Amino acid sequence: PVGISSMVEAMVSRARIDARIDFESGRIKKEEFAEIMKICSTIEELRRQ
Amino acid sequence: MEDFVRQCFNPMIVELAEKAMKEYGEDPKIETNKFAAICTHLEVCFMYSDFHFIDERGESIIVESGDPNALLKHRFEIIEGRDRTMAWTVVNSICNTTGAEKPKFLPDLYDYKENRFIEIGVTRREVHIYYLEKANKIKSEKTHIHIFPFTGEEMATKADYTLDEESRARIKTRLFTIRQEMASRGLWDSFRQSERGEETIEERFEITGTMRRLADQSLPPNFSSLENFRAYVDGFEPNGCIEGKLSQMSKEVNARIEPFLKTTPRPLRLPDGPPCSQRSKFLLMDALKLSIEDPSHEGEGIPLYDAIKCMKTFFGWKEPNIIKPHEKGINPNYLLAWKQVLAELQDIENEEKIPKKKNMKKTSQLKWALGENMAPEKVDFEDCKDVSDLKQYDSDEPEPRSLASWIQSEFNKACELTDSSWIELDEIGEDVAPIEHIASMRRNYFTAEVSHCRATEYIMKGVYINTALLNASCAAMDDFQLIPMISKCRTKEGRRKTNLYGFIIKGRSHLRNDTDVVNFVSMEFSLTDPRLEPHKWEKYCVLEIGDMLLRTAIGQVSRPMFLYVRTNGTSKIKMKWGMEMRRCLLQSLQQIESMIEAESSVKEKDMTKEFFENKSETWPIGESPKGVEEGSIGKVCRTLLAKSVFNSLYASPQLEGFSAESRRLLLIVQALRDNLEPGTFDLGGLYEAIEECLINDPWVLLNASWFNSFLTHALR
Amino acid sequence: IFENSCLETMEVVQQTRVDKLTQGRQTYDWTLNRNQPAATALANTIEVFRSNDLTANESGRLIDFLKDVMESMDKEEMEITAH
Amino acid sequence: MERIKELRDLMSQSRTREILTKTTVDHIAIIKKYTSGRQEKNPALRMKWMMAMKYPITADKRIMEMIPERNEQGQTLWSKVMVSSLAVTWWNRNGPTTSTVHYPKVYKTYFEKVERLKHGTFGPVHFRNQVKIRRRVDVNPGHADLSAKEAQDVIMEVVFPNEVGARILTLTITKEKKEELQDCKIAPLMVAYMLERELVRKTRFLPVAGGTSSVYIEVLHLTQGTCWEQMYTPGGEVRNDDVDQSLIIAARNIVRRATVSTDPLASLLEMCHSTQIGGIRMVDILRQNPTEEQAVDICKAAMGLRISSSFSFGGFTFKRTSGSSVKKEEEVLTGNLQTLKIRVHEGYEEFTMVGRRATAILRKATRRLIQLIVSGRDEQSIAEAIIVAMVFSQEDCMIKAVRGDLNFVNRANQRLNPMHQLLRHFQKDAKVLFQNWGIEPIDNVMGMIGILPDMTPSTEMSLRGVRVSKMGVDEYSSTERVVVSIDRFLRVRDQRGNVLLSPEEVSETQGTERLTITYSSSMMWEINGPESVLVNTYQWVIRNWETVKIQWSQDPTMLYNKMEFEPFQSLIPKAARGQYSGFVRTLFQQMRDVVGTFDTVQIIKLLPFTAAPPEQSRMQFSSLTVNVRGSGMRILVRGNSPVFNYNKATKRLTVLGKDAGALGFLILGKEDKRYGPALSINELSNLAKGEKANVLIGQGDVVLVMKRKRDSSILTDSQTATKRIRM
Amino acid sequence: GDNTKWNENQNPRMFLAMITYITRNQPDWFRNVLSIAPIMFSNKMARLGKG
Repeated sequence: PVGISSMVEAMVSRARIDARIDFESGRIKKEEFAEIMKICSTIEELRRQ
Repeated sequence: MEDFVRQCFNPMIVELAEKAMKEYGEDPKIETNKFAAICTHLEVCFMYSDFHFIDERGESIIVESGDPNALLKHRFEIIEGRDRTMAWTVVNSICNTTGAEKPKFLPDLYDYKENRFIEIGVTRREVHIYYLEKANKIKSEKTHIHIFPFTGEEMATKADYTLDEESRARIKTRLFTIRQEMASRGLWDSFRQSERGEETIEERFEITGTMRRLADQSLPPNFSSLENFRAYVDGFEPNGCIEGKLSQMSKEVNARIEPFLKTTPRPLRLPDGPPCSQRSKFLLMDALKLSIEDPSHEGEGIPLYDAIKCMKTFFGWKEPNIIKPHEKGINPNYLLAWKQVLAELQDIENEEKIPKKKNMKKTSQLKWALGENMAPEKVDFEDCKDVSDLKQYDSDEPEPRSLASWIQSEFNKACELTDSSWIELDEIGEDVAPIEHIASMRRNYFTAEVSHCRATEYIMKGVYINTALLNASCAAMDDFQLIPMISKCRTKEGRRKTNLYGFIIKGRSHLRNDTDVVNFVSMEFSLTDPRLEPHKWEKYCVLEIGDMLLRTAIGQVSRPMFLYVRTNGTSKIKMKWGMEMRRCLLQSLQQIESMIEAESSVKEKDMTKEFFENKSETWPIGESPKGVEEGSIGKVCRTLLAKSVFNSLYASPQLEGFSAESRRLLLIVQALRDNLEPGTFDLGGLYEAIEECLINDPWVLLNASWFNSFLTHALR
Repeated sequence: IFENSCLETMEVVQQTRVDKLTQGRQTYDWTLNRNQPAATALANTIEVFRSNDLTANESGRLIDFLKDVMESMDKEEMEITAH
Repeated sequence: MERIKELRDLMSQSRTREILTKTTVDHIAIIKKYTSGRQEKNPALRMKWMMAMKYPITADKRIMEMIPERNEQGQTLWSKVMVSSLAVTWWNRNGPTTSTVHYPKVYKTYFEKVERLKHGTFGPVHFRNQVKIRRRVDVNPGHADLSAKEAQDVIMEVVFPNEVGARILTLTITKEKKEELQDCKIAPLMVAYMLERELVRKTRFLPVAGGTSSVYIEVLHLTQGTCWEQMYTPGGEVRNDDVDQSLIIAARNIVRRATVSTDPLASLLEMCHSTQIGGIRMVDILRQNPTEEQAVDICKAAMGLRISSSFSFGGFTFKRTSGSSVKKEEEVLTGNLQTLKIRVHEGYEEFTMVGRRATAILRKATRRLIQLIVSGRDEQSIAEAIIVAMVFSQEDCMIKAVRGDLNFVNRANQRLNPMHQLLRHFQKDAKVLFQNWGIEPIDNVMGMIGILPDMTPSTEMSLRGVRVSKMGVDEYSSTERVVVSIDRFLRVRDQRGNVLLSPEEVSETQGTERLTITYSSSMMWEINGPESVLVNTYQWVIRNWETVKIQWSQDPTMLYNKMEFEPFQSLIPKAARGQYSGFVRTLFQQMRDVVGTFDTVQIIKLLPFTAAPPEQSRMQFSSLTVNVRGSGMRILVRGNSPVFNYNKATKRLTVLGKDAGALGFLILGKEDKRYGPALSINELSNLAKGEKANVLIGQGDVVLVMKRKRDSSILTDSQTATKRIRM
Repeated sequence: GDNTKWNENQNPRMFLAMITYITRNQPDWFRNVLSIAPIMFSNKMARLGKG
């Protein structure tokens, strides 16, 4: 692979785009989506320290 | 980096890098990071300059194509792409024309619309630190600073990004793609160099204390510090001290060539003393089969209950009569173990269920036979202090076991043919014209000439015994098990026949590692009386076990049956060398196939079928009556097979050493036979190494007598 | 011709990361004072270096691992964690 | 949520948070190689034991609704996810039959070999002590000769478009692959792996016994042996043995043409930047194709690429094996009373020369030749090799063998250095040297026979130092990549001032194109068809018509004097030329006078005739003539003509049937929450009228993106630098 | 021929010397890096292990 950014800065963004794409036209429940994104924000708040 | 740099850039920037490096003589071959940084800076300035003109009014515009149609002012004057003094001249000219105070530091571009000094910086580190460093170095003057990293960020002064967005974004994009390209090639080496402000340094690898202290201590005994050593090696005199060193060295230190004539080779010496016993893991010829002709379809034919019928097929099991003891030790434990074997063989149907394997009881006689109870104290030395019998283990080197005459007879009987097939050589696809037909008529003829060989039976025997032993040692990890010495074959009429050679009792199999030793006891049937040649069976104890029928042209003879028993050890690797003993076939075929090519290399039509198909072709293989005995092909084929077989099963390091030292002498003798006047260096030393690799292995000793008689019959 | 060989060697020392330390036979780890596989000794060494400030190997280039080795020889006390 | 919870509970332990923070994506390959590496416990024995045991297989849980627990005979093959082997064979017989049998479109790399064996007619096995030829050949057959990186980028695009690399430049292989297997995905990772196996080149060094292509190599184990060989013709051909030939011929003819140019270097550079080969630019092919040949090596050197340190001479490529070189200029007398100063190499040297049809080894002291061991195919090949060898001997023995004056010049009538002069003099006739060389008696050892001046093998006598080898001399393609310094005259001096490559050993038998190639830079069309010259001239006019639009207005004399018409001017007859020039120029003047009443189509129709020096002769014209391949064709001046036919509504210009003309994104900075949330690489709705978007790149970060307005070409904008620099 | 007990005779300092001469007038840190292994072998300890 080819990339400078940290592991988390790539994985979190990829997960958010994935949730977006398989929610909008894909198949996922909005509550599962909201929990996914809250967990992602928890990851972000943990990686900031 | 360098080759990639020449890949992803124009040659004009290459020449500019040449000129800018010649300004200080900066050799590109070293400052490769500086090479990349300078080419980067130049192309950055260029793509900042392209398509930037100033309209007639007080503003600047862009163009799609390149042409000076009454418009030439580039809105920006390039500074870096020119020589040192000429660039300073241009800077002075434009400063005096515009009245702007020149800065002492050399810029890279000049603005016309804003009339400001823009200098560009490309680095790897955080852009904030680079901007602050340039500001702390260049301050108090109106000089616009613009820094571009490889990541694509952008930092100007007072949010005055002195351009449109897109024309600059193409520059950021080029930077990012260049970064990706150097990353895919793994050329991020320039990361730690631009982390200095000074963007040219390479990886400094100093040698400080605790390391240099050994380096200056690492020099030959005429120097003090390794820096003086490096200077002394760099400035060196290839003057030719070699001639003087030769003139100083003694004339005795020399490789005085000693000749090798056909009267020099002396026959090898041989050990003298006790006759060679047998350490073979299992029996070669003396063991007897239990012919059943039972086609059980081999539905994973259970090896124990395929053996109970072998036992059911014999009558005349006399009282166990001890004949030949171990010559030292409590022997009755062997026959007690044997009767216990029979008991557990008859105590099965009473446990309400047939067990697929019978775990022998932890019996005291058998515990002694396996030495499980035979264990010393595991005591730390700090406790057993000042002990009377605390002397070391003996660990004595073995005694030279002299040669006996039986190993040659066993080898002779090993090469003979039988009435069973012993092989399932798997099928092969259709054979095409050129070689596949030739490969066939080689391999199939060799098969049919060695298929029914007794050495095949030996190989399969080792295979099955060691296979069952390991496959149980995995699952019998805590308790004793019984090991049937099973072989298989096919009748001359073509019916799957199962043979049984004996029984083996396994000790504990707590096998954590591969060299872990496991003791085992072997009891093999025979019709060969130990009372004939006693010294052969030093490790064996024999039991007169009964009488069997032996049919002849006139009735039966009723010869006695004997049971040979020994104790030995093995391990996991010891077994797997033996589960793959079929290799001895390939080694045979190829060391046949080699001769099919080398000696037939000199022919337009290779001598392959004429190797076979001509019985008039004879091979000297024997000399019993003081005369060379010639034989046919298949005898030689099975002979080489048996050679690799015995070498595999009797594998001993003395054989390895002897083979190594015999290759040399044989090659020299073969050269002399061709009359190519060879010589030696230390003939007595070679004999010394040979005698040093000859102690007790009977297979080695038979090879040695073979070699000596060969040199005597080598017409030398 | 030695300088040509040295140029190929410089190219190597420029691109070579730490991975080429793993493709090989058994090694010796002093952390347990015994022969162990490659990645075992490498990971234990990296983690005991991270136990202290010596962390240049995080760049990934093997030469930085060598600088870490040198600085390790430069330090007097080296706390060995046991597990 | 299926995936992230492992990351979270992994971020729970701090010693894992640290590593997930510090190490970056560029380093993931350096970290996946951190494994215990102990479960290598005799895979044979563990496999056998696990096969004895029931249920060694791990399936998914979805077998319940696909296969049963009890087979057709009540056999147990499940657990409670483990599965025994028999389930495979049962499913192998009767299950969901599928028409995915279209498989042989991703595995074509194998079925190509299968088909090669199908009609792969054989031959007899003539056993012989086969000699190993130390050659270097490719391993993959029929892969269009593509490098690893430029192929794996296309791979990554076709298999994982939502994470493509940052290479976005705007080869239809992308379209063909995305179309033929769009929804018929098979096994992603295996698909990409096997495509990398199919397309990526790899070429290395092997001893062969006559096998040229890759197809003769994948069947090497059938052909080659210890003392045997089997001729086997797979009945086919690949690209890697006949794609590079077209570039070879094109660069050879380009060098053949560049000599007459004033500065051959610049004309060659413009040619190489413009010329297209197989739809791919020649410059990239030179940067990526590892073919070694004088023309190709020189074209690569013009772009500063490393090549082998060769003393190429006599059509033979040389390699430094041992020994040093010293200048030692020296005087020489000819056989016709002529003095010549020549560079007699001092010191000892030992070389191995490789040729087109032969090879040889040589040892050389100061004007001394020793141990010349040659091996070739034809009598003519060994003749040429021995000739160039004796030329290189520099002994006075060959000095005596000079007959006649020495005047051999370039195709531009340019004096060649003496070595090449001697070579070209002897190449046609050199029989006189052997009779005056000296003979020595040999011993017929090691299958090395002698050769006589009458080109006849002999047993016990030969030339001094000569040896005739059997079935080829040991080649060695040494790997060196050294810089060079080419001059303005297409001469090659790497570092020592030694003449390496020169356009005197470049030509052989006629060139026969396999790949369709197209030149577009400079004249370079006197070789291509005359119709090609017409259509190329008009197409070039249409191409750069934008600049002619005003370059025809101001300083039109220079535009008329554009030397790109010089090939076109030699086609129109040399008689009525200046009259045509004057007529067309006064017609353009009339159009300039009565503005507005002028048609652009007729302007293009009548422009390219201006290159002549006009002669204001008192007559006009309505028809113009061109001599092509003997026959003369006409073009009118109003409306369409058989050559100039411009359709009214089509707006495409036609010239002799042939059609002729008609009349990614960027990074803005890091992620900023202004322009919404992140996106994947799919803009079917976003490519409306120029949007702004933040998007993940590859496996990296979020980058901003705007549209483009410029084109970012490789054209003379880089050369425009030489007008702002060195002004 | 062969060279009996060859491997036990090669002194690391001779390797240091040949490496240094190979690095004639080469950059300093390069000489420093390729000189590590022979210097480490100049003071090297042999482990016994168990006994």
